Amino acid sequence: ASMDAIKKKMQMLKLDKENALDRAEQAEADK
Amino acid sequence: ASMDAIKKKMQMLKLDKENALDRAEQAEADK
Amino acid sequence: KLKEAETRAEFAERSVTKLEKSIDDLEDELYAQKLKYKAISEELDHALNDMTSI
Amino acid sequence: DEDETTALVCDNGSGLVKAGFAGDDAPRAVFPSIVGRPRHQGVMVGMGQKDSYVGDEAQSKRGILTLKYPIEHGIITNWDDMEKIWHHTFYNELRVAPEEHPTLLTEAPLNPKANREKMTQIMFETFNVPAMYVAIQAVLSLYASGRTTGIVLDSGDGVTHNVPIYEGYALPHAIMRLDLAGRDLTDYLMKILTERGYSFVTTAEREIVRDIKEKLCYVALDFENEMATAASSSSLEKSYELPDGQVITIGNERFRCPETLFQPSFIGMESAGIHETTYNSIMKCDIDIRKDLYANNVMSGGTTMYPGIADRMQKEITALAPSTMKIKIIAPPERKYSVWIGGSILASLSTFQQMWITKQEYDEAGPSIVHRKCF
Amino acid sequence: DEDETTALVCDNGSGLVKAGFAGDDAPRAVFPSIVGRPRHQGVMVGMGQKDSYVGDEAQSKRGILTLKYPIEHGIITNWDDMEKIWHHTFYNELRVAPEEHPTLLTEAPLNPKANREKMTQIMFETFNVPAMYVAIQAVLSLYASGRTTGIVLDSGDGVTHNVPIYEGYALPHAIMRLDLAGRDLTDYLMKILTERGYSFVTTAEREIVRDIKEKLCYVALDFENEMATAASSSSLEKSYELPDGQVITIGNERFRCPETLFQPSFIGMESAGIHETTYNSIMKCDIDIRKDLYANNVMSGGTTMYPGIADRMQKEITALAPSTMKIKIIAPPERKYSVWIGGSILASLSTFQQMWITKQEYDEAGPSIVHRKCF
Amino acid sequence: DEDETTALVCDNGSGLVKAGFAGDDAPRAVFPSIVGRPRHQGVMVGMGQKDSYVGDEAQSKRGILTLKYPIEHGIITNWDDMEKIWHHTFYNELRVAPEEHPTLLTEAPLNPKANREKMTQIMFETFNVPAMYVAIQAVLSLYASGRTTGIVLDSGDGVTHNVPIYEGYALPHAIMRLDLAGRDLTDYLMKILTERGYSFVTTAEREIVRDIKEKLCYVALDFENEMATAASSSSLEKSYELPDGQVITIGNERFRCPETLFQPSFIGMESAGIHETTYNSIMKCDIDIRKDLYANNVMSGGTTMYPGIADRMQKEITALAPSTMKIKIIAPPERKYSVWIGGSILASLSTFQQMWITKQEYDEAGPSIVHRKCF
Ligand SMILES: Nc1ncnc2c1ncn2[C@@H]1O[C@H](COP(=O)(O)OP(=O)(O)O)[C@@H](O)[C@H]1O
Ligand SMILES: Nc1ncnc2c1ncn2[C@@H]1O[C@H](COP(=O)(O)OP(=O)(O)O)[C@@H](O)[C@H]1O
Ligand SMILES: Nc1ncnc2c1ncn2[C@@H]1O[C@H](COP(=O)(O)OP(=O)(O)O)[C@@H](O)[C@H]1O
Repeated sequence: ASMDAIKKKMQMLKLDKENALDRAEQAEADK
Repeated sequence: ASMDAIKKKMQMLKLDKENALDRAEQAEADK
Repeated sequence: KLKEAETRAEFAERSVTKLEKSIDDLEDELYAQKLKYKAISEELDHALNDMTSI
Repeated sequence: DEDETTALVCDNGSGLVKAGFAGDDAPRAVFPSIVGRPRHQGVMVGMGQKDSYVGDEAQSKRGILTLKYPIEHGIITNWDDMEKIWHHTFYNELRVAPEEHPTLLTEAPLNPKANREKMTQIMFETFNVPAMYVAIQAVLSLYASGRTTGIVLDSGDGVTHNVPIYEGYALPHAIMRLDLAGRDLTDYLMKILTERGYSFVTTAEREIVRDIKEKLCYVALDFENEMATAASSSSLEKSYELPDGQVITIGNERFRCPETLFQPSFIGMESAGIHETTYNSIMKCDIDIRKDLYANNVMSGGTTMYPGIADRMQKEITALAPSTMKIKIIAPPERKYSVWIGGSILASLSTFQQMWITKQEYDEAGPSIVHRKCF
Repeated sequence: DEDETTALVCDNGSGLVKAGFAGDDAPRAVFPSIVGRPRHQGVMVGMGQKDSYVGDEAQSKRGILTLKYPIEHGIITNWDDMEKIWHHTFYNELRVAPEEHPTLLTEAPLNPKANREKMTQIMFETFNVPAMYVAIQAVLSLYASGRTTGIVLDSGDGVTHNVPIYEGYALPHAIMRLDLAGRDLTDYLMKILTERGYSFVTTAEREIVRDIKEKLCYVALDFENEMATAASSSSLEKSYELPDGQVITIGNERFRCPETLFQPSFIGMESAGIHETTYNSIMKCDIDIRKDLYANNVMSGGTTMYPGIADRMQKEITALAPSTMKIKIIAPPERKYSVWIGGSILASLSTFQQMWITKQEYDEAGPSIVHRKCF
Repeated sequence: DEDETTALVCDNGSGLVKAGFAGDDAPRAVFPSIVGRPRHQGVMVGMGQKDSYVGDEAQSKRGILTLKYPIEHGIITNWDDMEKIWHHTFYNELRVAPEEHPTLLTEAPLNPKANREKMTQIMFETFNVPAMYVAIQAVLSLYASGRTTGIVLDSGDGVTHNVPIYEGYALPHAIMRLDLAGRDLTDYLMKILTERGYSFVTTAEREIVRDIKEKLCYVALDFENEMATAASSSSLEKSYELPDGQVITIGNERFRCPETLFQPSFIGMESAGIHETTYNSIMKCDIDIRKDLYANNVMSGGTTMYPGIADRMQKEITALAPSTMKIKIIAPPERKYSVWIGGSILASLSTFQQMWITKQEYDEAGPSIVHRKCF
C-alpha cells in the first residue's frame, strides 16, 4: 500500500495549515 | 512503526494549522 | 519390462509435464510474489521519500 | 447498461483517453489514444489477426505493431482511428452507446476550430449521438478544482494552455498557449537515455521510455542542487526494469527531462518556462484581477504530478511576483484526471442542459454549428 | 489408406522423407532420401536387379550399391531422384496418385528459391497434382507444437535456420542461418572413430556411423565434466554392434559428436553453435516480442533426440537470456516429425484452402509462380 | 616522419578508419577497423604468427582469421582493440608518435557519453597525447563543403544521424537518430544472395558481400520500375568475381539492398527511411531556418556513393517539402572523405587552438572533460 492515508492526510493538512496560516497572516495584516 | 517523516511532519503541519488558526482568531480579535 | 519401462517413462513424462506446468505456474507465482513485493517495498520507499511533508 | 440517458464524458487527448458517465467523480476507464497496425508479413494460416488494434489491444500486441496516436498536440487529425477509439471506449469499456446518450468532449481555448468541428461531425454522423457539446478544458479544469477564478495550468501530454479566468469569464488576451508538453518530455528522455548508452528510437522503445518517465521522474524544488548531487553520486539514481529484462540505471536524467518544463531550451524551444507563462498571464490582467489569480494558480493534466512541481512553480512565480500579495498553487490529488471530472460536472449542471447541439440543428447546419453553439 | 481427396503432405530433407495424408497426426510412410546404384559387374543372369533402388530398397540392397541423396543443406540438387522418391512413396507405399490430391511441400524461409520452384515443378509436371503449396518449416513446426509464437530451431540433417515467428508473423531480419547439421555431426564422428582405430569411408561404413550417432550419442549437460569422466572410465563406453558381428565401443566420442552443436569449430565452422543462433535470432527481434519468444524457444526436426540436449539447450540459452523473464525451451514429442505434423495441420485447415496454386495458374505462369503465391 | 607538430586527424568508424595529418587535404593511412585472430590449430613451427592482426594485416591473412570490428553503430565497444588499430595507424603507417601530435577524433552528436570519454582516456593514458579533441562529424562535413548551414547526412556503416546545423550552431532538437546504416545493408544483401543460392555467413563471406555491395549496388530514381525490369531480364544483371575465381551474378538485389534506405522495413526497422529523417531534421527547425536547410542538404560519409543517391534524395525530400521552395543537395566528389577534410580544417584552425584539451586539464578533471570542453 502506497501511503494512501498520507496522500490524502497530506493534502488535508497542507491545505488546512495553509488556509489557517493565510488566515493568521491576514488577520494581523488587515490591521 | 511510523516513518519519521510522516509522523513528525503530520504533527508539525497539524500544529502549524492549529497555531495559525488560533493566531487568526487572536489577531482578528485585535484587528 | 518395456511396457513397465514405457509406463515409467510415460508416467514420468506425464508427471514431468505436470511438474513443468507446476514450475511454469510456480515461477509466475514467484514473479507475482517478487513483483508485488518489489512494487510494495518500492512504492513505499518512494511514497515515503516524496511524501515526507506529512 | 446505464438506466438513465446520462451524458457520456470523454477526454480524447494525445496521451490518454479518459471516459465515464456524467454524474460520476472519476472516469470509469482510462487507456492510451492508440490504434496499432502490424509492421510484419504474416506466415501462419488461421491466426485471426486484425488490420488494426485499439487501446489496450494495441499495446498488448505491440511487439509487431507500429503504434499511432490520432490526436496531435490537442487536435484530431486521424478521425478514422478515433472512431475506433471511441467505439472501443463506449462499447467495450463503458458499455454504452452514444446513440442513446448525449456526449461531451473537450479542448483547450486556443485549440484550432477544426478539432471541435470534426469531433462534432463524427459523433453525429457515425455514432448517431442525439446531442453534442464541446467543452473547454480550462472550464472543466476549474470546475473540478473548485474555482471560478484562477489560472489553468493544464501541462499534459499535448500542449500547455496557461489561461486566466475571472469570476467565470475568460481573459483571452492573456492566454499563453505553449508548445511544451509531456509528449516532448518522452522524446527528450529517449535522447538523454541515449547519452547514457541506452538508445531508444522505436515505438516499443518510446512506450518503454514513457513508462520510465511516469514511474521515475520528478522536477525538484532546486534544480541546480539536485543536478549537482545526481551528477556526482549513485545515491540519487534509480533503476528501471525493461519489458525484456534489461535494467537501466538513471541519474540526473530523472529530473533533467522534467526540468524542460522550466527550461524549454533543453528541447530547443524558445520559452522562459511554465512558471513565466503563468506569471505573465496574470501580469497582463487588471490589478483587481491579479490579486485573485496569483493566489489561485491551478494545476490540471499530467506532469503536475511530478514531485517538486507545485513548489517549483510557486517559488518561481513568487520570485517574479510583487511582495505583500500571496502567491499559491492549487494542486489537488485529482490530478491528470481532473478535466474528466470537470466534464462530469459540466455535463450534469442544470444550467448546461440548454447548451447542447441536438441532432436536428446539427443536420440542418452541418458540423460548423459547434463554432456557434458551444462557446 | 484414404477415403477422401485430402491434401497429401510430404517433408523432404537431406536425411529422410516423411509422407502421409492431411488430417492425420503422423506420416503413413517414411523413407530415407536415398537413391542407390550398383557399383559391380553382374555375372549371374535371371537375377532381377535394378538400375536404381529407392528409399528402403536402396538401404536393403546397399551391400553393393553406392548411396546418394538429392538434397544438400536444404536444397534439391537432384530433381530426378526426388521424383523417384515421391513416386515410390506416393504410389507404392501410400498407394495414392497425386493427380487426384493437392500436395503440400515444405522449406524454411531463407531456403534458396530454386528449391521451391523445383518442388512445385515436379509435382505439377511429373505427378500432375491439381494443386500445390510450399509452406514454411517454422510455420509447420509451430502448428505441431501448439504455438503461434516461438522460435523454431530446425536442427535437421542439412541446415539449421532458427526462424523466429510472433503471432503467426515472420520476423525475417532475425533469421540466423547456420551451416551445421546432423550430416556434419556424422562426419565428425567418422573422423574421431578413425582415431579410435575404426575407419568408416565407403557407403556401408558411412551408413553405420550415421546409425551409431542416432542410437549412441547424447549432448552432455556439462561437456567438460562428462568428458573428465568419459575420458577416464570405460564404464561410460557404449558398445555398438557392427553389421558383420564385430563391435565398436565409443567413449567420450559419444558426446563429442553432438558437442559440435555447441562447438561448430569441431568441424571447422566459424560459429559458437545452435544455442548461439537461438540467442541471436531472439536478440534481433523487437524488444516487446522477446519475452514471448524466450518463454517459447522451440526444438524442431531431428538431433533434438539427444537426451542431453533438453537440459543442455535450456542451460545455454538461460545463461545468455535476460533476468526477471521466464526462459524456456519447448521440446515436444512431435520432434523429428513436427514439420510433417504441422503440414497435416495446415493442409487440413479450412482457412488454407484458398492458399493453393492450381494446375491452371501453374501452367500459365510456370514454376516461378510459387515465389509469388506461397510466401 | 612529419615536419610539424600538427594534430592528426583520425575518423575512426564502425567500418573503416581514415587517418592523416591536419593541414593536408586527404588521409594518409586508411585501414578497416578490424582486428583479426586465428581460428585454427597450428601444425608447423617457426612460422611467426601473431596473436592478433590489424588493419590491412587482418585482411591480408584473413583466410584463417575471424575478423572483428571494435566499433559498432558509432561507438567503441572494445577499446583495447582500438589501441591496437591506433598504434599501427599512428606508428607504422602515418609514422608518427601522438606524444607531439594532439589528434582529433570524431563522433555523432547524440553518441553515448561513454564513447567520447573513453576515446579521450586512451589517447591521454596509453598514447600520452599532449592534448585532445573529439569533433562532430556534421561540423567537419560542413567545413569540407564550404558551409556553416545544412543537414548532414552522415549515412555511414554505423548510424545515420541526420543532424542540422545553422550559422554554425547546433539545432539538437531536430536531430533524427536512425538505426539504419551501411552494415545493415550488407546483412540484407547476404540474406537475399542466400535466396539466389549463394549463402554468405563467415568472415571471408561477410567481407565479400560488403565488397559486392560497394561495387555493384545502386538506388536510381525509381525502385518499382527498376525492379520491374531487373526481375524480368538479365539485361540488368551484373557479375561479381569471388576471390577463388568463381562468380556470382546479381539482379534486382543490386538495388533492393540500398533501397532499404528508402524502405527500412526490409531489415525489420520501424522507419520511413532516410529522406523522412532528412525532411524532419529540416522541418523541426524554425520556419526561418527551414529555407536554408532545404537549400543545403549535405551528403557525407559512406553510402553517399550509391549511384543515383544524391538525386534520389533531392527528389524524395522535394516530394515531402512545400512547393516553390528549392531543395538542394550538396554532393561533391570529395563525398565520404569530407569528414576527414573537415577534421584537418578544424584541427589546424587558429580560432580553434584553445579548443584542445591539454594534458593538464585532462588529469585534473579526468576523461569526462571532453563533454564540457569540445562543444
Ligand atoms: N507519474 C506521473 N507523473 C507525471 N505525469 C504523469 C504521470 N503519469 C501520467 N502522467 C502524464 O499524463 C499525460 C496525459 O495527458 P493529460 O494531462 O491527461 O491530457 P489533458 O492535458 O487534457 O488533461 C501523459 O503525458 C503522461 O505521461
Ligand atoms: N537420436 C537421434 N540422434 C541424432 N540425430 C537424430 C536422432 N533422431 C533423429 N535425428 C536426425 O533427424 C534428421 C532427419 O529429420 P528432419 O530433421 O525432420 O529433416 P528436416 O527437418 O530438415 O526436413 C537426420 O539427420 C537424423 O540423423
Ligand atoms: N560505393 C559505395 N556503395 C555502398 N556503400 C558505400 C560506398 N562507398 C562507401 N560506402 C560505405 O561506407 C561505410 C563506411 O562508413 P563511414 O562513413 O566511412 O564511417 P567514417 O566516417 O567514420 O569513416 C561502409 O559500410 C561502406 O560500404
